[PDB]
Amino acid sequence: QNYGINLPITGSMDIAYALTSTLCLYYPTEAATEINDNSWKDTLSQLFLTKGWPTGSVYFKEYTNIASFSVDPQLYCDYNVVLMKYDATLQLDMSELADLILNEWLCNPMDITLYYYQQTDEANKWISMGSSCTIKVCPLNTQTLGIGCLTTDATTFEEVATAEKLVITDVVDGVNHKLDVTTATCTIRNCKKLGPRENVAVIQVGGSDILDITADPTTAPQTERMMRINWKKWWQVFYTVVDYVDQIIQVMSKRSRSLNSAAFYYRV
Amino acid sequence: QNYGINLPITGSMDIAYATSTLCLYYPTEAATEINDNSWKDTLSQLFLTKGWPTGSVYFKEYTNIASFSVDPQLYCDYNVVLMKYDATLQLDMSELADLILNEWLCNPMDITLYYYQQTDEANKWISMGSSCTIKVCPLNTQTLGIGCLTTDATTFEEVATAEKLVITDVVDGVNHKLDVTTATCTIRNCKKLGPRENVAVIQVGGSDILDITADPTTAPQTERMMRINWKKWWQVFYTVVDYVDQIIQVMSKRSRSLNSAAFYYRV
Amino acid sequence: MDVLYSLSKTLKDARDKIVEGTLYSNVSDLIQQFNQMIITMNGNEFQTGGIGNLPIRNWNFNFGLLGTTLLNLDANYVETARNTIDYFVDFVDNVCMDEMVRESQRNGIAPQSDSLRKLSAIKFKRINFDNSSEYIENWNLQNRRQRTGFTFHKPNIFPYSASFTLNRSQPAHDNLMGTMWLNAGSEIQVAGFDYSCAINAPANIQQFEHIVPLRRVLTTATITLLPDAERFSFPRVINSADGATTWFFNPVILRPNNVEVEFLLNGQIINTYQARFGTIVARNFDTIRLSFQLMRPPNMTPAVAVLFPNAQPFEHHATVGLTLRIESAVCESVLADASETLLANVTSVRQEYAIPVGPVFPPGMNWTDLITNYSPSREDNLQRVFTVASIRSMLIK
Amino acid sequence: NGQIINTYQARFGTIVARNFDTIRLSFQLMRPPNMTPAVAVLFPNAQPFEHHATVGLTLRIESAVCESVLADASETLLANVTSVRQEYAIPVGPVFPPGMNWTDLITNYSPSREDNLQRVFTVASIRSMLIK
Amino acid sequence: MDVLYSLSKTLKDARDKIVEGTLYSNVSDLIQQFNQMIITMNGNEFQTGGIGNLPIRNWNFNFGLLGTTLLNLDANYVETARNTIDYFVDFVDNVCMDEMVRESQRNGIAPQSDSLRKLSAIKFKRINFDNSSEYIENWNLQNRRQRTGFTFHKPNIFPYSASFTLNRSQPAHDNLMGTMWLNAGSEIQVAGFDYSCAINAPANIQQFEHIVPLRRVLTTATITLLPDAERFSFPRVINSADGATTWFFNPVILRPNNVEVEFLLNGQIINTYQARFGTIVARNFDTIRLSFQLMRPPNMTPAVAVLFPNAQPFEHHATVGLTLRIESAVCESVLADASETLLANVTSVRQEYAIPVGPVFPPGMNWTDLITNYSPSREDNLQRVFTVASIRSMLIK
Amino acid sequence: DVFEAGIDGKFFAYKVDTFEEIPFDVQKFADLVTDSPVISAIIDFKTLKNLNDNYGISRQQAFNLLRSDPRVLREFINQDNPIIRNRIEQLIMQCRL
Amino acid sequence: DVFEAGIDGKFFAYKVDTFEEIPFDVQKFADLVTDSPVISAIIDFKTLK
Ligand SMILES: [Ca+2]
Ligand SMILES: [Ca+2]
Ligand SMILES: [Ca+2]
Ligand SMILES: [Ca+2]
Ligand SMILES: [Ca+2]
Ligand SMILES: [Ca+2]
Ligand SMILES: [Zn+2]
Repeated sequence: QNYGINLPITGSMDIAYALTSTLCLYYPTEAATEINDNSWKDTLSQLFLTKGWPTGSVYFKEYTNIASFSVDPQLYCDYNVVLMKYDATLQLDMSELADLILNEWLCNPMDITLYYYQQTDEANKWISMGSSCTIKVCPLNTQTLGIGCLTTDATTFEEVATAEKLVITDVVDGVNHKLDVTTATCTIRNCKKLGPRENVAVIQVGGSDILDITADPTTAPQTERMMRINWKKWWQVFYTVVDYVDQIIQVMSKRSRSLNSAAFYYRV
Repeated sequence: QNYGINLPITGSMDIAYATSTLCLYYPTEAATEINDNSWKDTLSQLFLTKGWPTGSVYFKEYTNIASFSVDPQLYCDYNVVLMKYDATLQLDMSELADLILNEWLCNPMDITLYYYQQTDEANKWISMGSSCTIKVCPLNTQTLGIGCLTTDATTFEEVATAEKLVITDVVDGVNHKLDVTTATCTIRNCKKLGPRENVAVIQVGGSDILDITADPTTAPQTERMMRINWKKWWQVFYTVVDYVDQIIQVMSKRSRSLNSAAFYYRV
Repeated sequence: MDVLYSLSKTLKDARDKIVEGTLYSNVSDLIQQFNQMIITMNGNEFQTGGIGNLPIRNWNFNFGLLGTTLLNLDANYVETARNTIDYFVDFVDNVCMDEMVRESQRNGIAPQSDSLRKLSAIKFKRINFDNSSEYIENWNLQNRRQRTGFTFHKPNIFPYSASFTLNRSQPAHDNLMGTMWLNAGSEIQVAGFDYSCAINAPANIQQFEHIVPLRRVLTTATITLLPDAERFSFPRVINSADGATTWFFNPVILRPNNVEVEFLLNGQIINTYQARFGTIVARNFDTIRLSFQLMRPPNMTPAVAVLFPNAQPFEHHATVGLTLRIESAVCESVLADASETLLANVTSVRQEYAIPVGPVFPPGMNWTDLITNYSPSREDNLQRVFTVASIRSMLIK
Repeated sequence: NGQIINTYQARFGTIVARNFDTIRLSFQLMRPPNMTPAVAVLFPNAQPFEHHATVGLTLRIESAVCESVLADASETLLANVTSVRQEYAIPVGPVFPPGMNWTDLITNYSPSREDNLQRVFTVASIRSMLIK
Repeated sequence: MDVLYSLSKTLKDARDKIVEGTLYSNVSDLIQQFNQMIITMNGNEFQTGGIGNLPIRNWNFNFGLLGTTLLNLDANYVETARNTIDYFVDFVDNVCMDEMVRESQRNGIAPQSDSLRKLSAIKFKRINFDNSSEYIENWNLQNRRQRTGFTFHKPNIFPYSASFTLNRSQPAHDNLMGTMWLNAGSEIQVAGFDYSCAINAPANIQQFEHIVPLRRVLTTATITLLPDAERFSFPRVINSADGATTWFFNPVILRPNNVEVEFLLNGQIINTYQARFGTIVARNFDTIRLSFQLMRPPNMTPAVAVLFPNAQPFEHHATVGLTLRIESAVCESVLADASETLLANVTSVRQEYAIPVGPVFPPGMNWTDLITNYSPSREDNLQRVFTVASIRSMLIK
Repeated sequence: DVFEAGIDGKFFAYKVDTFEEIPFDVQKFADLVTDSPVISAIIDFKTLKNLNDNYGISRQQAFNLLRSDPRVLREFINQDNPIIRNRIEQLIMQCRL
Repeated sequence: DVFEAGIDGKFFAYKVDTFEEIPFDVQKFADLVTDSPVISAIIDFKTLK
């Protein structure tokens, strides 16, 4: 009832204190194509009901590729589990997608044709999404003159992305930059990493554990919600998910931002 | 965990105590009349005097109120929307103002299968899209239409036709079947939570015509709903820049939401 | 202390009874007391003062006894008696001030001034007379560890505190529920306010509570309880809890329903009054608990329906109040009240002579601080100084 | 006598004034530097002021000591003197105002009025010793 | 009470001093006291017990005096004395138990058993002898209205509390800042923890406070202050504030920065110690305020730096603690300490005889509840029962 | 004798030992001001009077306060004297701009 | 009382009249150095004694 303030919470260390949610499972079209059964979503729904999820509470979302899914991955669901297929040549794409869907980002607009931009903190990145992002940056010295680049001529700019569906650019903090994003197809925002997003978990179905969701090169944390499995059959993958849904949910948690106590703290 | 919302705050009645972003939504008419390539740069410089550092003021352009009402987005900490009065669009202005100024919590509404009813006065049906055509047939306790055959939609009572944004209010506690044109429209079951101090509306021209409450016995004029007489868009922009202090003082940025959507979606 | 009181009482009875023309049968016993006082005090040297700006003064007693051969007092007898009484009264005044300006963490009730320490010897017990006044009576009772009692008119039992507690609020402070209160002296004014007028509350009833713990146990108190807090019924602009901003309060008063005033002692409900206003009695308590509810009127005329909407904009804020005044009470400890001037006298002496701040009392005898932290040492010192102040007031007008 | 004897700064509740003849209260209205929207709507920059800011003080003399006789809440000597004069229809004299009007008496508490008032108060107390 | 103490003291002295072969000059005064006690007690009738399972007993005294004419006592004298001593000791034992098992909400300091009420009479004042034990002398001093003091080794002044407060918190409990504490008996262990190690705090310093108020003022206290809270330095799984879930605490201990310990009386700083550990002295206080900072190490070797990243994943949580032990103290009111057995005696008697719970003490004489709600009536009853317990323990072992 | 006067037209005359007012001679004030170096009454007469009444400051402390000694002023500030702290806060807030 | 301290690390406390060493107290020393005027010990305590 006292929203927007931070009142200390006091609790006891020597006292004993002796379903309604909704789950969304994101998978690639390859899974459905291999399963090759029309009623497979209904079958999984019945098995989830056996596990304790009332029918109609498990949604099955299909994305064609990691690259396509990276374009605005809207996950509105009490719990979200994303089965992403490992590809050896898409390690950075997988890491970017995992970071975007596993952390909370507060993003402001960027009109690169009016303003130069600098990142003020280690948690401030430039997240750009769209059909084709081609980010080309020119750092500027204190005279607003390009360093190693020409402010007037874009072809001298230094390119940090090429036709990327999703990219998280991190430039040297505290220095102004002039950007040449291809805004005709891709939109770029100045984002700040508030913290982890408890709603979402990602299961890498394939190769080794390569995700790192920290720009800092000295750390590659492997949180609870970043899981990894080996596979040869999508039916086996889905059976594993259904059977261990309880463990997955326990590893995850309800989204802190959407809790009705986060009112005036960047949600509700 | 809960920020201690359940605990109280005790304050005294005597003890003396004594980079935000600003979005400006404007119609294309304003840009056309201004007819300058660098007017955004000029206004940025002028805002710098009022104290908003360069890079903090953003300018969003929308072709019309109708188009801007199709899933409007609130980008900055303080969102000021300049709405051009048109005597033939009063309800559209009211609906857009309600949607942006008030917080909403919306749930999905699959209409091809389920009957729906409004629960309390705080519940509405908000539909947005290129063309939202809504026909409602109320049902009695026996699940038979009242003045409309359930099977035939031509007997349904139309509520909106080719509208970009509709806030439908039907009689509470009675089921309805809706023949909403879902091809170009998305309809959601929403509840109004409270005011959104993040956004303010400035109406240029007109005669103070905005009802942001479904209740007919109340047409509140909050402090964030403002009106100015206008004849030059340069004059309007200079007014906004010169008085940004008052507008911000009347607004509050704690209502900034994580996403730019005008409503909170829950599945 | 008893000897000092006896000196003061003898001098007062002399200044009032020994008047020209009065029969000697009216003053025979008093003159015997006066002569014994003179005999006991003769040949003793006293020193008073030396602290702050209180001057050091020396007192020597070599006086003759009042005569006893007259059947009626004449001008000369009264003149000689007055000449002796003036010096004795000056000595008593200086002893009382010297005692009042002093404190001690340990043995607060023990005499602190050199003069009073000397008077505490056994040779001076011969002059004791009658201890009739309220304060000396309670002094003797507490010395023997009996039940003391002081009767106060509007006891100053509540420290000044004007505050508010919010139970529902937001950054914009445009929809608030909570309570505001002033506790001052013997009066509690508490107003619970709800901006939504319990539109969404369960049963359209919003509960408010206010707990005022007293620092001492009052007994046999007459209390006036009125159904409205006039102090919180006008528009206000109030600092926010943290102080960053200010919020607006625009009260509109409704009657408080389910008013329950509970007087408790050690957490046990001793008295309870429901929907009762006017003069009530609390026989023994140390906590007051006021419970009152704001109930949304089930039926509203148009001018009230306009006032109380269901949408958020809440121009007028429902408010329900209570006022509670302690007209008179009895306390085992000593308190400042509206009818006695003892605290005023002690503070006046300290301020007049610029007594340095001591280790027991707060600076300037601040009653807010005294009552807020009324420790046993402070109670002992305060009772001693109040008793000395009453003794002084017996003589000094 | 125009000289400061006691001064209290920003202190409320019970205070003590040892010896005084004039009270000077000073207080300031400070415009809040920060205001929520509801507060800011009240105080505009321009003439049409609807709500008017005010700041108050209430000073009550609980008890005091005076070398001159005064009417007070606890004693009934003023009531006795006024009652006797009213009952027996005493013509207005040259000292006291009509009807023993206390407002006039204390607005112009001249020394002759003080002498006569002390005399009548003493006699009234003597009378009340006997007559109920 | 003085008479009861004199009875027990006389009986103990008779047990210790009346031994075979001792010179009668060694016990002449004792035998005079014993004969005086016998004379005073002769012809009086007493009743004890009747509450709980304590049997109803009747006592009559028709004893003969003791010889006073031998040079050295012999076996006959010792046996003749012991026969009377056994009966008197049994009477004192039962009277003491009857007094212990009882309580009164009003005037708890006065005798409660009928036997002690009878001994309160003037006729029994001839039995006074000596008042030299700590508890009896404090009793007499209190009655005389002088300063009292009980010296305690490890006084149980802190009600048992074990709890935490979270200043920063989330539902996931992944990034927490706050404090945890155990206040038990005569020790305070406090630990402020921050999961981010003040990465984003102003000046990379997080401030922690812990205030422990006492129910009674302690004087001349010797205290040990040490810079680590050993109780909060290991991995823990605690349960949330409302009990919904559980959160993890994996502490890594840093030195506490800017350690300030303030001992306050009436809200004013009486003692204050800065960055000083070991033995300290608090002369007079009723509140302990501990302030300490977690300061992020400005310089870190790689092994240290790897612990504290700047992103959310925090596997080690920086904790800084203090431990404060009150070794000895002096208090005006009775308490339970580690050296005395009075609380044990009272509780043991009540439990053995199954006394129904009364109107004053908590069930089972629970010391935590008693010291939590240490009220005036509770203090009076507790002092009375402790004095009687000491009197009884003089004789029973 | 201490003669104090302010821009706001309030003038006082008191004694160094006991801060008790005396008649204010404007001529004598002018004569002393012309030559003797004036002291900025950081702790004004009202503040000094309140402090002496409610705290009974020492003779040395009163001397230093009248001379406006930073040592005594800061000693009181650190000692948390509400009167001195209120006066200093008043000055800081009056330093608006 | 005189409190003297040097950059090298030598600190002394003594009395003005007779230069008798007293135990140093670095809380009083800090207070005195921050408030009171500081004297440059041209003639240090060693040479003074
Ligand atoms: Ca990518
Ligand atoms: Ca280049
Ligand atoms: Ca960067
Ligand atoms: Ca129809
Ligand atoms: Ca519309
Ligand atoms: Ca409706
Ligand atoms: Zn031990």
